[PDB]
Amino acid sequence: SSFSGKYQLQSQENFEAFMKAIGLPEELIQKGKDIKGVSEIVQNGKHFKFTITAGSKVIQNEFTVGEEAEMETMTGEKVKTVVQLEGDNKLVTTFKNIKSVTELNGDIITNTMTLGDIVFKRISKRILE
Amino acid sequence: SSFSGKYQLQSQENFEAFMKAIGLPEELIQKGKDIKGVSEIVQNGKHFKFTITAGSKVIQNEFTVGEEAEMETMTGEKVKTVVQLEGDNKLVTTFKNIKSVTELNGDIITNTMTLGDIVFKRISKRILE
Ligand SMILES: CCCCCCCCCCCCCCCC(=O)O
Ligand SMILES: CCCCCCCCCCCCCCCC(=O)O
Repeated sequence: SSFSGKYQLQSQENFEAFMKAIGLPEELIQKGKDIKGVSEIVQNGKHFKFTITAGSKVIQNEFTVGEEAEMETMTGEKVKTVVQLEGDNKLVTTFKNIKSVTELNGDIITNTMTLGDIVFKRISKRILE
Repeated sequence: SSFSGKYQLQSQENFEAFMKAIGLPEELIQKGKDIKGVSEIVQNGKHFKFTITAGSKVIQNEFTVGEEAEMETMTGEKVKTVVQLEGDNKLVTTFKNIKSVTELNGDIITNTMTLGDIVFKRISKRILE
């Protein structure tokens, strides 16, 4: 129903392989690969505000689903894309050669980003406030 | 008694002036100044683990009070210093020309970092799980 919450990273797969594939320096990969931080989502209807802890970087993006928005990626590149809401619990987008799916089930968010034959998956759990 | 917990930044004063004085790139100052993230402390006796969201960076430091420690600063430089306990609820350290005081008051943490005539102050609040 609502994505709003603070989510602590529980586990992830292929962080290093994904970050190497998009061109992140090995120095940043090693610094960030073991960080299990907190991301925050605020949802207001179709409007989303994301404060994402991704490795050693914090990225803050804002978008209305269905509208073109400029979003900052891991590389610092700002891409223009459209994020769609599928059902009430799935955010779907594609930028460059990456497909990203953000799925909420109960208190668990599963983020799956596919780049070629690399599937980068993050599992995070809502902090019960 | 215990600093352990997750803390969300509530307010801060003089971020830009402090970050300019320590030489952070202007582009990182502008993107980080409005981020209100979550920092995590894990305390075991005199041993501390910090995962700090500071602007658009995540910094992870460990140390034991009273023992010389190597700590990463906001600029990425590693400094060697000793963190002291003043009372039971204040952590105090000096490095370079900066004095840092971290004070716990119930669910509120206040971090005060003095550099010459600039006082950079962060107030955060415990996330109640
Ligand atoms: C498409 C813009 C974001 C770019 C950053 C990519 C790094 C992974 C992003 C996943 C965050 C999705 C929100 C769920 C919580 C989390 O996994 O932190
Ligand atoms: C002593 C250098 C540590 C890294 C420098 C980053 C500047 C901000 C440090 C403040 C963090 C103190 C912990 C309280 C929680 C918080 O304010 O995020």
